[PDB]
Amino acid sequence: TLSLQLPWVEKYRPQVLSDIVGNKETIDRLQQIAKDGNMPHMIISGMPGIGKTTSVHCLAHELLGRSYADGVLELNASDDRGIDVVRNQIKHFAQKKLHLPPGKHKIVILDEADSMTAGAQQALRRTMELYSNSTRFAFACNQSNKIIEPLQSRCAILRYSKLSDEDVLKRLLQIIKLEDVKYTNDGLEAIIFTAEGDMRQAINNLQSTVAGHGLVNADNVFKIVDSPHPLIVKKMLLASNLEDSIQILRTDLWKKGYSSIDIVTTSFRVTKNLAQVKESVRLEMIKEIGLTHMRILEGVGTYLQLASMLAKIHKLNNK
Amino acid sequence: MLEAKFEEASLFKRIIDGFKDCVQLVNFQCKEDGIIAQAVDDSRVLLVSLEIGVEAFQEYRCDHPVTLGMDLTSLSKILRCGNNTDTLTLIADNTPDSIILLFEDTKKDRIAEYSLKLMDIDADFLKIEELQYDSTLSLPSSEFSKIVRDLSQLSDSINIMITKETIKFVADGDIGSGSVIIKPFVDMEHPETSIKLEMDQPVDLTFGAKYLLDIIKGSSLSDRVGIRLSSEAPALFQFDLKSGFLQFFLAPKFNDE
Amino acid sequence: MLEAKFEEASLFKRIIDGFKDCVQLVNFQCKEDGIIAQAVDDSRVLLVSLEIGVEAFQEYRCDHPVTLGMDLTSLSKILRCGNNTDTLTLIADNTPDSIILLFEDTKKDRIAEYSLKLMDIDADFLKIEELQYDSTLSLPSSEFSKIVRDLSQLSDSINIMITKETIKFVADGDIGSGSVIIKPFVDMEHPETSIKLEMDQPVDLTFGAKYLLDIIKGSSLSDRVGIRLSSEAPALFQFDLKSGFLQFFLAPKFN
Amino acid sequence: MLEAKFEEASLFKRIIDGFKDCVQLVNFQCKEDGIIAQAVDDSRVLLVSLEIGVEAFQEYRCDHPVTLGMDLTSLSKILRCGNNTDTLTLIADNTPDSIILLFEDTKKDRIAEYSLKLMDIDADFLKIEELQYDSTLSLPSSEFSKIVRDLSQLSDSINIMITKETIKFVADGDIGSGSVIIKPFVDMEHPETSIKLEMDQPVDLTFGAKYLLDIIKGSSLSDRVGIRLSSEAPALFQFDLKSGFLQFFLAPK
DNA sequence: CTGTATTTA
DNA sequence: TAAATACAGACCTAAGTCCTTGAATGCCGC
DNA sequence: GCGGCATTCAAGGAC
Ligand SMILES: Nc1ncnc2c1ncn2[C@@H]1O[C@H](COP(=O)(O)OP(=O)(O)O)[C@@H](O)[C@H]1O
Ligand SMILES: [Mg+2]
Repeated sequence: TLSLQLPWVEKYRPQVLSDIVGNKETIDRLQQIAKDGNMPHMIISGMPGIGKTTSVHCLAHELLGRSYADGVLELNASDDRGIDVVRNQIKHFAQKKLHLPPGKHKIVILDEADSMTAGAQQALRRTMELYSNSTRFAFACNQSNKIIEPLQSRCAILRYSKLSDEDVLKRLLQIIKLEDVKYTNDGLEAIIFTAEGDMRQAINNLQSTVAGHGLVNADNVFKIVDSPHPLIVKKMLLASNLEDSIQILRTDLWKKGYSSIDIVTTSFRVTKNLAQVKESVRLEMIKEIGLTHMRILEGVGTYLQLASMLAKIHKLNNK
Repeated sequence: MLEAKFEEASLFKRIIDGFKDCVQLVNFQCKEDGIIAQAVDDSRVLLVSLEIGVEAFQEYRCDHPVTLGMDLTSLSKILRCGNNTDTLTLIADNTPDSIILLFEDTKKDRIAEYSLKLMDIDADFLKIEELQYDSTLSLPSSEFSKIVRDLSQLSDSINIMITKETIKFVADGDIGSGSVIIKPFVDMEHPETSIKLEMDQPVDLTFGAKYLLDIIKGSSLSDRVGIRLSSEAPALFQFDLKSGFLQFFLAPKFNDE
Repeated sequence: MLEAKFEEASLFKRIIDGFKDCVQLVNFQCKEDGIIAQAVDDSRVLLVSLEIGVEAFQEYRCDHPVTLGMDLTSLSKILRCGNNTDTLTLIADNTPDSIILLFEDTKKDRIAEYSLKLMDIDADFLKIEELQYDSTLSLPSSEFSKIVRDLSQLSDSINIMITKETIKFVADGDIGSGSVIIKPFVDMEHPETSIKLEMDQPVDLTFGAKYLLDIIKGSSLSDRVGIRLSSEAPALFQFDLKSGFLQFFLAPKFN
Repeated sequence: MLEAKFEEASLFKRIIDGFKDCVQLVNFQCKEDGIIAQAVDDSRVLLVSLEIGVEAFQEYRCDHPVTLGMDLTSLSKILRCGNNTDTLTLIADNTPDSIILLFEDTKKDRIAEYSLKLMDIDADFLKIEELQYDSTLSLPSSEFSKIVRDLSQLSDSINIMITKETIKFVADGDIGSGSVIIKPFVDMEHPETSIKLEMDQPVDLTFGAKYLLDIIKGSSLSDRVGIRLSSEAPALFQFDLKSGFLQFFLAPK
């Protein structure tokens, strides 16, 4: 081997706002903003792999044309979160003179904006206030709560949601058409099912399946990509008899190499997000799983503790 | 288009060094007469004015009065690269987005072309009206710089007292105080270190020590300082050039009761 | 038993100060022909290869090949314990352990005995690079260091371009841009000022600024540095010593 | 009243710089035959005792013992006003509130005036016991400071050995070891760089590196420094220029 | 939540 | 003088590391 | 003798 080829995430990364299959309303708003100009300050939030960084990148490209090189300051906020960075480099770029078309502005992209420190986040407010007529800020984060309220006060807020199955399927079919890949409907359904609304993860799984087996079929997908781990745990707690829950814990989880701490964390998360049972039952189950987790975190993590967890949950469900 | 050629780049290097620690962003206005630059301090307490005439350049060119918004830190970084024996050429094209600094060696053919991005400085053009003062003297820059450096170690406030043709510099701090008394004298064989003073009214002002240090940091463009006092007006601290000057307008303290 | 006796004690200090920031741990290979050393940066971006022959040593005795694994952050302090007019002596027993450094004055009578505990670096360092490059230039070390430190302020990436009798350093950053252009000239009145260039094919590639600043820290050894570039090959920055040389194989950035 | 016309401001500048980072606020006792200064660090390991006689001054006048409390940092900041061509004049009155320092130049048109406000500090009694010391060495101050700064890099504990008329400074750290060995030296051509040694019993002791680094700060006072070692008494570190002298009493562990 | 400051009825 | 709503009561310490960040220390360069 | 930069460390915050 001498070299590798570009991954389908990067090779088929959209370069225009039309190629994005995300939320139609916000994408159309971004297209209209790019067509008209006067882009306002914004923060885009959502879950990983739904088209947040790509959307802002294509928006900046379409807005600035050939002036992207000298009009876009793209920094990973987690990479550069120091208050000194905002004080010196961001400030100098904001005051920098640049002759631009009468509807376009310099764009500051702050990727992973949720990781910025408090000092830089507070220092950015006056920087974005005094140079708001020639410098525009677009934050890309996963949690809006990590950004201070005054920072959110001066900008538009774009909450991206999980991609629907139809959009992911359409993008996947477009990729297969552009790559000439042998596929099966069951394989694409499995890819979507294990994607859980993350387009990047779906694309990566599809590319890995093609490179490893060649045929996108459900059997191959489940062989190379395991089924979502929380679903087995959810089936495990919701068992009617203790024997079945013990069997799932033994075979699907313990004999497959899943660590005890992972199992207890997944059970905690599933019971937190569970909706089939009542509130009191859920809180009592979380109590028992938390006690077992406390036992595991001391290094007592074995199969006996998880067996006791399931037995005590089944006692709780036994009225 | 503008193409201004200096005699030594070190001259502009010292000019930029003189007023780089007080202001940060300066509008350089270029006209057929020369270059004028006025900048207000971030605290709006010390104003910096600078004039460089057409006779301070080896070659001068201007087709229209042009404004250049420059950051002094970046300018110092660019000018630090040059040496003492290079010709410095400032070049600006139409629709100025950046300024080119050419350093040309006279003994070799090596050329160093640097680029500096301009800044948008939304500052108003004000007029520095000249009015007759009450006291105007000239004393060597080095001595004044030494007095400021010794007196700043006690307090941040400096009282200037010109009375009875005596100059009194007072620094009243937390630990003791310091007083410097100067009597003007005319020394024949070198007038360079003489003190030429004209006093009409005895003036009592008070200034900030930090601004005084920022002003004396420019004690490399001349031998003496033209120091002009006024009781209701900011004082003028001037360093004369071959064809221009560097003035500092320093607003005094509040002379309460 | 390794026993080395230098001409001047500051020459080893000047050698080690070149490696002070770009290298942490080194494996000195001691043989009958001299001391060899090869090291890789923590980021594995530059490679340092030092060779000092028996000429630099006033005395030399190496019974068998020796491997001395040592840390530079301590040897720098140990050499800083000497003087400008001292002489240095390296002592190592049959089994490599606790290298001994002896500082002796020639004007007076003084003995400075220092010890350094060795460390076992498992990775071996014996690779040698012998390949023709597209361009070979030579310029004074002070001038090259001046350009590197002057253009490092503009950005973190410095592009070197070799074209027909033209040498270009470009540095484009956020505060502006800069370009230094030189021509190869021959100075008969002083030979250590002239700049030589032999090119086979034009080159254009970019390095990081901080690694260049670390390499130019070796300018205190030789007054002239050679710079060898090739396409898809590491760049060779060579300071020639009296008995050997020191070479940095520094790797460019991906385009 | 107190009127002390110094020979040069640089002399007092260096004498004050000798113990910058040792103590902060101390009281100088000024009496007719000279000025004494006693200070103790909070670690209770070093005693700084500075005696300056009348002969060290170009003019000295005082008729009543006085105590003058002051902070070292502000005093040094005041001395920064001095240059190489001005002389110091210290004026104190019967009511200690502020010392008046006058800088006098050869040209009578440049006269400087400054004031130093006194602070009140609880003084400590004098440690002037002359207990017998086993060994006595005398070595150049610059060389000694060089050895101290060299051995402080390896370990924080410097071992001093006076043994078989050999002087050994040992610094065994985690990265390695250090050993500087010197022999007695008498010179007839430069009577300032010599290694004088008078040994009665061999002396083995260990001292802190930071303490010795603080002591060697007074190397600007003298070209050579005299060290007296005892196994049961604090070691003495002595600098002197012509008549004014300074001692550090280090209590070994 | 109670309790208080502010605005408008 | 009542509706009508905002909206304020209050801020913890040991501990573990990692991170930032101001400021002092430290050294080299000039 | 300052001037400048780099390094280190302590104070607060977060989980
Ligand atoms: N709505 C979408 N339409 C098309 N491709 C998408 C979409 N969302 C994500 N992708 C793919 O995911 C890759 C990177 O996604 P990215 O936008 O960085 O995720 P995030 O939104 O978490 O930043 C891109 O190469 C892109 O092809
Ligand atoms: Mg992203």
